[PDB]
Amino acid sequence: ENAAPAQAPVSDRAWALFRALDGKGLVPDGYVEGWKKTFEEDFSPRRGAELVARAWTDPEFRQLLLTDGTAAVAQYGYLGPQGEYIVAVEDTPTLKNVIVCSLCSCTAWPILGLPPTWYKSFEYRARVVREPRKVLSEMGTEIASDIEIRVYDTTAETRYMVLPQRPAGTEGWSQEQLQEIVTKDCLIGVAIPQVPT
Amino acid sequence: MDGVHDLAGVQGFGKVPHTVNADIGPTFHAEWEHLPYSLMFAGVAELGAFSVDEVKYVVERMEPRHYMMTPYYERYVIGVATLMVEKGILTQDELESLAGGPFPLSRPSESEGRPAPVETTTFEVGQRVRVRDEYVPGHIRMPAYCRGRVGTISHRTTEKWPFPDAIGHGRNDAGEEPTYHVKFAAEELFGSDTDGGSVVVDLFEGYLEPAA
Ligand SMILES: [Cl-]
Ligand SMILES: [Fe+3]
Ligand SMILES: [Mg+2]
Repeated sequence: ENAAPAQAPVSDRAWALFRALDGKGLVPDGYVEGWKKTFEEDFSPRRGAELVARAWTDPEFRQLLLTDGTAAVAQYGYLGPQGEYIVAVEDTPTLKNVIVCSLCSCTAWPILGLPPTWYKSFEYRARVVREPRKVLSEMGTEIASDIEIRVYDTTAETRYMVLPQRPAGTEGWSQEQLQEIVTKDCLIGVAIPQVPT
Repeated sequence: MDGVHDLAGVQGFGKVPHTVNADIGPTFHAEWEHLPYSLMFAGVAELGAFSVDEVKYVVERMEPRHYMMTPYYERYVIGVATLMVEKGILTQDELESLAGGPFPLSRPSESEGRPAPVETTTFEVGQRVRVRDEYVPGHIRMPAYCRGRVGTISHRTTEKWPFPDAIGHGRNDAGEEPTYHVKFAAEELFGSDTDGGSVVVDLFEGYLEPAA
């Protein structure tokens, strides 16, 4: 009762799927290796951090990113699969934004990177929509009971990034300095950018 | 589909396995894990054998206990394999032969899907909308926590896309619709049993109606 079906090792099953398709000439040469490279090297939260640091230092770009994210992202050349229609959402002193895909894992891949394991967990997918304050708290981010939390559930084609607030103690930093404190978690919305002492 | 994958709001789960900026390891934690996505893209863009929506649905169609014990990337191996067999590109026998053992797939679909609704409305920012009180046994991009609930339009997309409840079944009548960022108050969705403020769901036009 309730017991798992017998299965071959997952690596064996994944390689079998590959070999069945590849042996029929259905997979171009280099095709999966190409995608692995794109996933590991091109799609990256460093891009989203670049965008944030630009927005922080260039009021005109910040405005473009917030009204037409897709256009803003296109200027850097960072549109791509699972990131063709982009909306950036702006934290303020009374609003903290957080992104999930409750139904699966949907994420703005090209500018956030592929989602990490935790984001795809049943725990995140179930809980953040109903108790985001507690979830963030458990993750190490306190949001005062005053600040509205707004969860974006990624249920269609819009692909989101959070524009976090710029923290105090960064005045006059270079775009490279600011990029360095905008992490993947800041773009997802679970972390606030941290300035060292 | 009111499947176990529709997790938002379920209670009983423990801690999310992360604290901020902790090490998440490499993009792929095992040497096969780039395969499900890469092979999905071969299916969608090279073979033309299915849509992305069909991938989402075939993962929804995993036997529920099977879904619940299966790591994420494995679900998409199983899903893509299932679609290859369903569309007549591969057989289960050849998959199990190559794998050296059992390769159970997602369950067959119990719905043929539905077309893009004929009657819909173009909503404006600031307008009040209710999520249609409808039950769809096939693919739908509406998590159940919002069914029947009221919110306000924050955004109408400037592009349009095939209606998932059609294209996710490989139908020829998916049409195209914009989607809407619909903002719900937390208390609209979960009563007093929430600590949040608002939730924004990105909802296809054909899931919405004007709010009384
Ligand atoms: Cl309507
Ligand atoms: Fe998803
Ligand atoms: Mg349900």
